[PDB]
Order: sequence, then structure tokens, then C-alpha cells
Amino acid sequence: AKLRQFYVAAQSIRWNTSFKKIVYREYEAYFQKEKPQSRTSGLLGPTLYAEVGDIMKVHFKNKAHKPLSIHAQGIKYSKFSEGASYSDHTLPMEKMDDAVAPGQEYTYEWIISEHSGPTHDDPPCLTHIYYSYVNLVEDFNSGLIGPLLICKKGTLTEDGTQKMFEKQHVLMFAVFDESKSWNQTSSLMYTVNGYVNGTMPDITVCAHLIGMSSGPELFSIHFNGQVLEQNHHKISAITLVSATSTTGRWTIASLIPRHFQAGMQAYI
Amino acid sequence: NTGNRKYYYIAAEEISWDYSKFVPEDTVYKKVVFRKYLDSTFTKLDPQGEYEEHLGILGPVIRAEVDDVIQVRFKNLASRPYSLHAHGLSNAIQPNKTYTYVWHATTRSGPENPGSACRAWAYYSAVNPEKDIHSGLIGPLLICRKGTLDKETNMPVDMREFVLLFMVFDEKKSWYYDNSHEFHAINGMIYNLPGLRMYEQEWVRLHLLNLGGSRDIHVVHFHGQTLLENGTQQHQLGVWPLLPGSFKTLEMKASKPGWWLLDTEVGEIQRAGMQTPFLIVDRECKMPMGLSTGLIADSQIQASEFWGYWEPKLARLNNGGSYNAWIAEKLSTEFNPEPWIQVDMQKEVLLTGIQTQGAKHYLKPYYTTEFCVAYSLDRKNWRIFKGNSTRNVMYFGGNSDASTIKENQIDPPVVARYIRISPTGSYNKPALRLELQGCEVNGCSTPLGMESGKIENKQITASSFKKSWWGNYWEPFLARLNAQGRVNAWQAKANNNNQWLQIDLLKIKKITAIVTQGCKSLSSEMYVKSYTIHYSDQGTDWKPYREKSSMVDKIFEGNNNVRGHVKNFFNPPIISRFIRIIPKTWNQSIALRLELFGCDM
Ligand SMILES: *[C@@H]1O[C@H](CO)[C@@H](O)[C@H](O)[C@H]1NC(C)=O
Ligand SMILES: *[C@@H]1O[C@H](CO)[C@@H](O)[C@H](O)[C@H]1NC(C)=O
Ligand SMILES: *[C@@H]1O[C@H](CO)[C@@H](O)[C@H](O)[C@H]1NC(C)=O
Ligand SMILES: *[C@H]1O[C@H](CO)[C@@H](O)[C@H](O)[C@H]1NC(C)=O
Ligand SMILES: *[C@H]1O[C@H](CO)[C@@H](O)[C@H](O)[C@H]1NC(C)=O
Ligand SMILES: [Ca+2]
Ligand SMILES: [Cu+2]
Repeated sequence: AKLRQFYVAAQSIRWNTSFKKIVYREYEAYFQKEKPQSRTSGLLGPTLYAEVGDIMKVHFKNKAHKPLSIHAQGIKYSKFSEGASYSDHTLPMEKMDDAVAPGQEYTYEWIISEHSGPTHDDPPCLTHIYYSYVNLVEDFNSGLIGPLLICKKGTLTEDGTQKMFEKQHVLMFAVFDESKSWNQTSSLMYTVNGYVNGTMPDITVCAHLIGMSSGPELFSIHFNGQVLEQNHHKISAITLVSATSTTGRWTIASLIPRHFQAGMQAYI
Repeated sequence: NTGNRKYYYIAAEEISWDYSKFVPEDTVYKKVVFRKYLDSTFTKLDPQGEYEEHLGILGPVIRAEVDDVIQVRFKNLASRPYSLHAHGLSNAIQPNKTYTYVWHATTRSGPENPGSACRAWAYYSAVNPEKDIHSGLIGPLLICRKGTLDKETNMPVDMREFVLLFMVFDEKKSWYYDNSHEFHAINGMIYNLPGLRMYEQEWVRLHLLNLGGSRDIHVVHFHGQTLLENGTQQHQLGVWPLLPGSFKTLEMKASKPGWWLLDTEVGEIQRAGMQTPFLIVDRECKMPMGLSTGLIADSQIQASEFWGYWEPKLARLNNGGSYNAWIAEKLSTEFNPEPWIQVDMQKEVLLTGIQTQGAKHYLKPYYTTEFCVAYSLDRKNWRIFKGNSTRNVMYFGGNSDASTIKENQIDPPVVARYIRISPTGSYNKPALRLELQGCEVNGCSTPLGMESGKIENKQITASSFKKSWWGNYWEPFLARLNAQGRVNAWQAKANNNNQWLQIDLLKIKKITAIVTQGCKSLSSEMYVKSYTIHYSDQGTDWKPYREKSSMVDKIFEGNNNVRGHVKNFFNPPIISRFIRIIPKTWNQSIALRLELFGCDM
């Protein structure tokens, strides 16, 4: 029943032309420096993970020019660790977790419990996602977002990695629209981790999907290798929708009249 | 051999519907909805209880077990033709005209062999599906497996079902008759859908149904909660992809009190209104509201009439005496609720139970054998409570004798500031000594362990205590609110000013209030009249509780009598492990019996 630590922060960063965007970055110790990841994971934020019982603690330090927050969509949090703002009638001591001002740093404390994690008939580790609630249409679009993974007993590594499975990736078929964000910049862009038709560092094989999009949307990720096994049975392809995540050289395209015919493809 | 017929008399009616009502600027459109009537005449309608207040725009929930036979008498009181199609069976009815349908709930309609006792489907007009659903003619249809429904068709087991329809109503497709007239709603309500209340750590069953177009797609998200897929397979989802034309059922175990939000989390839509708060009540919300302990003042009690000398101020559970209860000369209260006693909490609270008792002149018994309970937030609009009730309203069963206490639950917790009780049956005269039960609406307001024992003795330690050689020892760990017997409290060995009683909450808790009580032993009424609170996290070092702005310590007014209770709330909660009560003033001797309030963190 260990304890997990993270010191992810929010910061603006130019991004492939280019635009001024915001993204979540790992950072370490007491926020000295980050250890980026060029290999894919474009705009995709970190990747938070824990195991049943692990009283994890996520430290957040905002650096963007708009107040933001950490809104995990997969944990049984409390009011002072939720990450959203609405009339919940709570007192300010509990309101200072909803909105973190440009330059302040607060720590969300999530007590990921037993009856809040994987079942027994489901993957060894459930996949969820997080983003900033302070503003839903902006924050995400401005590049904010990030995978969360709740695992079972002795299934995660002591160094934050998949166990008896190892080498799982995190594709984020997520269409962006700069028209709805930081700047009034008219630019649609069906991506796959930010990267459009290409320019996405794939990775050959020695033999954890997400699907954001702010508006109504469904993604049909079609793999080209029978490695997609859902539970105890394979499926040709996987389907995702606007905010629903799921847990060699080939291509991974989405055969949909506006996804594969617009660049959305992550070559295996 | 079941084949039980389930009768329903449902009509289609034109009404004005105001989306947003409980939140825009003028969002009311003419609409047509499924309304539930009491019988074939379609004269009097079946009032909508507290159990289906969240239904909103939806019609009454047709329900049935397998092999059952559903017979619905559709009237249709609208201006044009409409119909009642039951999606899942396995012709346009003209205005002002009736027509009976007959559906046989086959096994193909029921749930799966493993989980969730009941499965969701939906009924709606079909003359022109789209233009009709968008007009408001849609309702939930549930099919359960044998033995799930009770004599008067409701779920008893998992119990607590909810039916949320995530959909966009485009008034541009109905009685338009003639801008974006679209409403990203839940049960036809935007931003706020009332009626969603459940208990902390309680299993509720959700029936999610989306009958909208292709551009719908709604990701239902229950904040701070975790949805469960029960079937031949179990999966723990954190949000659920609700696709068009789909119906899905998945339980959920609510966790932690407070107001949480419910939304589609497809950002653009959620902000347009597809969201609503939903309330989770404290697990042990059923504490005395104050009639029997003194917390509720005589001022707050008031009746419409009382039989000479049996004044309302007297209706308090257990209060004894020659005149110790409220009695009305007549309970003529029929389709009238005139004979009533009103309790005003002065503020809104959660009511989850009611206890009644009778009175006894001398040997002549007096008691209520039946009553009704009405509530209001303003004092202007009342609502007669219903729930299980097979009648238009709940007719609670009263007392049998004049001394025993009769316990009555409130099916679904209700929010109210004014509770109005009125006797509808009695033996001689409707006498009533009563107590209301509940808690604070915002939760985190239940006892911490003083009165139950969860807080063990080896946790309460005071500066000094008494031990008179006459076998009378008043150890500190006896300051347990509502103590009885030999030495029932804490006695300060000295009655000076720097004495203290402290409790070890063993962990840091959220302290929201405190209740103090004196002691009447050895024929001497002694009690703490005023105190001050000090809290510690590690043990030593104390910080005198002070107001929102000051440097002087806080002076909490205590009790003014031996048995009465007095409650004090901490505006800003106390977050600590150690709490200290510092008597500052008193009467005759410093003694105590107390209880704290708050929750885990
Ligand atoms: C976005 O456009 C520029 C970036 O090229 C930026 O400096 C400016 O603040 C923004 N202006 C708008 C469109 O609001
Ligand atoms: C390339 O990608 C952009 C957005 O990522 C898209 O607008 C364009 O149609 C794509 N080109 C094609 C047709 O492959
Ligand atoms: C799952 O379904 C079974 C079968 O009806 C039921 O007994 C059980 O209570 C359900 N579990 C939960 C927690 O909903
Ligand atoms: C009942 O509704 C029908 C349909 O418009 C109408 O013909 C009839 O007059 C109504 N009943 C009366 C007489 O008010
Ligand atoms: C409500 O009233 C009593 C208490 O359980 C019982 O007869 C009835 O079944 C309850 N309602 C439900 C939904 O079980
Ligand atoms: Ca909060
Ligand atoms: Cu949400």
C-alpha cells in the first residue's frame, strides 16, 4: 500500500505551423526540471498511475496565463481534491482546488481505494483521463489533457511502468480546433497526439487509447495487427468517443470518411 | 404461471414546459407529455411522488417482470393524433379518443442471468417518432426478472433506481409554429434537475437512455463516483459512452456526502446545460432534529388549533406531565389538512424520519393512529409526502398505545424548513408527542463517537475529575451526551476557570459542531454555561477557536438547564485530532455530557 508522487505542472509552449498552446508537464523533485518525451506523446500531458490502496498525491504548479486545475475522471476524490467549480455549497477552504491561479501551486490528494478500481473481468489496469475543468472547451483545446491509470495488486512497477505486460502506448485520437481556444486562430486539425497527417515518432515492434475532441465525436481506431484483445476475445477495431478512454512497421488509421481521409493515422 | 396483468392508464397531454425552471430567460414552450391517471375515466391523475420527481419530462415509468402482461389504457387528450409504442415488445390514435394496448413482457425483454435485476427500454409515440419525441412524448419502460417488484410494483432489493434521459430537445421539431431552440438536457431540464438524492455508500441502479439523433453522443459522468457494469461480466467504468438509440443500466455505489455534478462531459454540450447537481446524504442521517432535546424552541412550534391546554409547544417525544402533548379537538382533516402542527427549522434541513407518541390524561389514552406529512421551503408551497404509498399520498401508521414510540421512515430524503403534521386517524383524540429525524443538507454533520461508543473511553481525558468516597467517581470519559445511571457525566474536581475536557479523535477529522448537556444527580442541577474550544493536531500546542476576525477566544453559549441540549456550529470547521472544551461559566458545579459532529477527511 505504497504512496505515489507526481509534480506535474501547466505551462504554455509553442507547438507544430506553430501556435501558442498549453500542456501538462511532468517535472520532478520540487519542480527543478522536466524530462520530456519526443517519441510520440505530442501534446499529450504526462501519464498518472497508481494501484489500489496507493494514497497518491499529485502536486500541481500552474504557469499558463489562465487559472486551471487537475480534473481526474476516474477517481473517488473529495471536494478539496476534485478539480471542478459549480454550486456545491462548499466553503473556500474546499474551493481552492477548483481553480489554481496563474503562478500558484496546490496538491490534489487522491485516495484511490479498493471499490474504485478495476474489476476482475477487466484489463489489469483501467485507463482514464484528466484535463482542466476551469474551462472545458478552452483548456483541452489549448493542449491540456493527460492519461490516468488505476491498476490492481502487484500489477504496476515500482518505477511507474506496466508489469507482466510492459511496453503499452497511449494514442490520443483527438481532433483540435484552434478556433475554440487560447487564440482566435481558425484551424481544424484531426490529429493523433497533436501531430497531423504525419510527423509523429512511431515505434517498431518486437513481434491505452483516449479520444478527446470537445464536441460530439466518435473515433474508430483500426489497427493492422491482431494484437487488440479486449478481455477474452479479439475485435477487428476499437471505438471511442469525444471523452472516453480505453484500456515492425504498419499503420493505425480510423476508416471514417473524415479521419483517414484527413491524416489521422499512427503507423505501428 | 405468473402472467400478472399490470394496469396503467396513461394519457397524452398538452402542457407548458419550462426547461431551466429550477435554475436562458424565458424557456417555456408548449409541449405534449405522457401523464399518469388513476383510472378509466381519466378524471383524477396519479400525483407524482418523491421517488419519480427526477423524471422531469418523461412519463410514468411502466414496469414489469418477465412473463408479465402489460395493459395500458391510452387516452390521448391532445389536439392531434398520437400513439404509445413500447420499444422492446418482441394506428394513430385520434384526439379525445381512447385505445388499450397489450404487451407481453417476454424473456427477450428481461435482463441477463447474472446481474442487474432490471433492464431499461423506452416507450414513446410513434405516429412520427422524431417529431413526437421532440415534442415530449417519451417515457421509461423497465422489465425486471420475477420477484424484483413488490405488491405495488417498485424495486425493494438494490432499490433506488434512477432514470436519466440524456438528449437534446430541438423545439424546431414539434408545436414550433414559430434562433437555436435547442436544449442540452437531462430529463428535459437544463443545468438543474431536482429529485436526485441518495445515501452515502448506497447502491443505486441507473437506467441511462438516449433516444436522440446521430449528433447526440453523451458521456454521462457522475462526479466523485464510479459506475459499475453488472452482467455476465463486471467492469468498473468511470464515465459511460451513451450512444444514440441506446439504453443501458449500470449500478453505482455513491461515496461521500455533498453536492456533486452529473454531466455528459462532452465539453461543448455540458456547458450548454447537460448537467445537474445530485445530492449524497450522510450514511447515518437520522438524528433528533431537536423537539425532544430542547434544540427546537417553543417559538418554532405552531398549530392551527389545539384542544384547551394541550398546546403545540407540548408535542415533544417523552416530555411528561399532566399536559404533555398536542391534542386537537377534532381530526375532521380529510381532503383538508386543517388540524396540523407545524415545525419550523428556521433553515433548510434533511428530513429522513418521524417518531410519534400519544398522551395519557390519567387513565384515558390518547393517540394518533394515522397521519400525513407535508413540507415546504418557503411556507407558501406545501407538498404532501408520498413514496411507497399506494394512495395519492402517504398515510403513515400511527401509535397503538399512548406511550410506545412509533418509528416511521421517509422513503426518499426530503429537504424542508417547515414540516407540517396532521392527524388523519385517532383513538379518542389525535394526541401527538413527536420527534423529527434528519441532518444538515450539506452533510458532514453526524456524531463522531461520544454517544455511540465508536469513540472509546481511553480517548477522553480531562485535567481534573471527582471521586467522592461515597462510591461516586465522575471520570472524564463519561461526558457522553445522553448518559444515564450511577455517575452519568464529567465532574470538574475544581470549579475555577482553567479546567479542561479533551477528546482524542485518533486522527484528523472535520469538526462541524458540538452538543453540550448538564447533569442532574444527587438532587443538584449543575452544568456548563459557557466554554471555549482549543484544537491540536499532534497533541500539545493549542489554538483558541476565534471568529472570522478577532484575537480574543470564542465564547460559545452553552446550556441554561440540567437536561436540555444546546448545539453550536463552527462556521469555519475545525480540522484536527484533539478538541478541548474550556468551561468559562456555569451553575453550581462544572459537569458535562457532550457529543461532537463532523466526518472523516
Ligand atoms: C492570437 O494570435 C497571436 C498569435 O499569433 C497572439 O499574439 C494574440 O494574443 C492572439 N490574438 C487573438 C486572435 O485573440
Ligand atoms: C492533412 O491533415 C489536415 C489536418 O491534420 C487535414 O485538414 C488535411 O485534409 C489532411 N490532408 C489529407 C487530405 O490527407
Ligand atoms: C450485481 O448483480 C447481482 C445479480 O442480480 C446482484 O445480486 C448484485 O447485488 C449486483 N451487484 C451490485 C453491487 O450492483
Ligand atoms: C375533446 O377533444 C376533442 C379533440 O379536439 C374535441 O373534438 C372535443 O370537443 C373535446 N371535448 C370537448 C367537447 O370539450
Ligand atoms: C417503503 O415502505 C416500506 C419500507 O421498506 C416497504 O413496505 C416498501 O417496500 C418500501 N418501498 C420499497 C421501494 O421497497
Ligand atoms: Ca473543489
Ligand atoms: Cu463531468
